[PDB]
Amino acid sequence: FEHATTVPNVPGIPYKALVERAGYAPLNLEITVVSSELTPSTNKEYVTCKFHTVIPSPQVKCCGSLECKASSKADYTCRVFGGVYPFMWGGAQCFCDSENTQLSEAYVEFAPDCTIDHAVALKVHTAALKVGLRIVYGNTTAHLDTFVNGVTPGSSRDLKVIAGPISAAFSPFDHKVVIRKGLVYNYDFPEYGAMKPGAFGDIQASSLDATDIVARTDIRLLKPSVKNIHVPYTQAVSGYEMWKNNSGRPLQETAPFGCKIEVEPLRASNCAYGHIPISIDIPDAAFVRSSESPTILEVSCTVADCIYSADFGGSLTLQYKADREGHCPVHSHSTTAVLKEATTHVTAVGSITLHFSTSSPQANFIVSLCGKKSTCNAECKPPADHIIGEPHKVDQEFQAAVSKTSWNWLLALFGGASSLIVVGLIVLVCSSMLINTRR
Amino acid sequence: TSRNFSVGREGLEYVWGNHEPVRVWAQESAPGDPHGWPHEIIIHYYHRHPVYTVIVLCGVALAILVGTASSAACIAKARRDCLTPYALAPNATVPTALAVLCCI
Repeated sequence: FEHATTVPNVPGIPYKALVERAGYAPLNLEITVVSSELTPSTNKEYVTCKFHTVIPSPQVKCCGSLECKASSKADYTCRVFGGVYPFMWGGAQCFCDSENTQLSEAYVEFAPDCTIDHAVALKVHTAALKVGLRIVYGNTTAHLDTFVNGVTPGSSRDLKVIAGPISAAFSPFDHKVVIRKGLVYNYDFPEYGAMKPGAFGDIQASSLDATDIVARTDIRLLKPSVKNIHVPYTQAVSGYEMWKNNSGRPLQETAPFGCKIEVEPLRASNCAYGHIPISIDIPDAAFVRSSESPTILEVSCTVADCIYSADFGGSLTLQYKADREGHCPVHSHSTTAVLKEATTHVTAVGSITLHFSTSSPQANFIVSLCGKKSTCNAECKPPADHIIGEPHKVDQEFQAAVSKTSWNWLLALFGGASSLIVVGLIVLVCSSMLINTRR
Repeated sequence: TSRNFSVGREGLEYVWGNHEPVRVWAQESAPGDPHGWPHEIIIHYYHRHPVYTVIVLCGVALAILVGTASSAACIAKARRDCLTPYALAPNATVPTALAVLCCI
């Protein structure tokens, strides 16, 4: 036996409904959402950290000449210089006093502490959604997890269920994402190979222990002034350090719809947006045919005071004369007023109090007990407090957001003017007819 | 010091120091009364949709006025095309019940 409903996507808020099988006693149903997840598909571009400039020991040739080769290390640089005559602690180091060339080298590596301080660059794609539900029907409970796509069947062996699709597409992730020690940022980094000095991504590699590293750090070599021995150089600042000074705040403090951002793997947890349709198939043994339930004989709805707030601010009491003993359920029928109980215990003559919540300035709904209907009506005062710590349970539509007193005013004044013109017009056709009578 | 923030029907979340997050939601406690006189119906709904009331409450209170202006106009229409044809009998007499409106 099938049944289809819509469910709002907000955790920790039950949604109630009643399935009316033609042949048996009605059946209660409650659907709560316990946890949701949103997980995209990713792939890695490179890793980045601070660099370490290594400068080897220079080589000198006394009175010959040298020239430079080419190698594969990261940002290699080389230069040759003229007649120098250099000095160490023991004294002068060559024997021809000019024509004394000297060679200089430089390149970059990874600092030894980068195994804890690094970043990863990622590209992201379409997202998926996956939920965990709690379902009560009759006198049994069940848990399960499904994919909200539209086709994939659900879970365990007793209850068929299929969800999807979602009524809104939303992802908090942009097309390019950075990750550092558990914080997630929305950045736009250069590609693999488009290095430029002084910005993020001036040194790049595919892993922390690889052997092929590329870089561009704008290093240039100068000529020695004082004659002891050394090699001078100048360089730009590391883009990693400059980015850490202007990072901004992470994504754990900007995501809309109030989401939780967690890594390993990348996911957004417990968001609240849009509506979800659900079809469900119920086993046949859980229906109990009508000849066993109680049968009631009269009912009347008396309503006590009420408030329209975000918590349970009302009351009512019914009056029944049953025929047997049983446990038939109750239910509200209007989409602006929700109940709190599910079933009751019944006897010959008695009463029962139930609690509800509402979002309309007057209560005008119908209540069904054991299958029998009754109407309730009164007026509802506006709330006292200003701020509370709960979420609202029902939405708010334009129709029943205006009182009935206001409707009496707006109607009679409006239609009063229109009713004045129709009598103002029939007199004319009368007049003409009288003028036609005048001829 | 002290700082001021505004909340709506969806909510707000604030974090202070090394503590845990805290969440708050808003309600519908505006002055007036939706059951008293028309005098105090307006102050209620106006506050509730304030930036909308410059569309939504001033909208509906306005269309009220145009209806009663356009209506009382087109009733004078009927007086024109019916009073004038009456007196189109010069040197004659009519029922007084209508002979009282032809003079004005």
